[PDB]
Amino acid sequence: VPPPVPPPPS
Amino acid sequence: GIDPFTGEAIAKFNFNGDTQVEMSFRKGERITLLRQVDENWYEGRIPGTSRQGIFPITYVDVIKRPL
Repeated sequence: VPPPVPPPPS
Repeated sequence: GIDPFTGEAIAKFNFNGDTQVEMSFRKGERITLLRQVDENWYEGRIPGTSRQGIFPITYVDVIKRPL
C-alpha cells in the first residue's frame, strides 16, 4: 500500500 | 548514468503529486535523484523526458544517493 504523503518541505 | 553527482532510485508505488512542484510517476519507473531537499523529499527527474520535480523518499527505493 502506498504510504501517506507527508507535508511538503518547509 | 552520465552525471557522477546524481543519485538513482526506482519508484516503489504510483505517486500522484497534488501540484506542478511534485513530479508524478508510476510504480517501477527509474528516477534520477538530483537532491535531497529535506528528511522527507527528493527532487529528481525521469531520464529521456522533461519530467522533473519533488516526491517523497518513502515512494522510492534508493540505489545511490544524490550528492
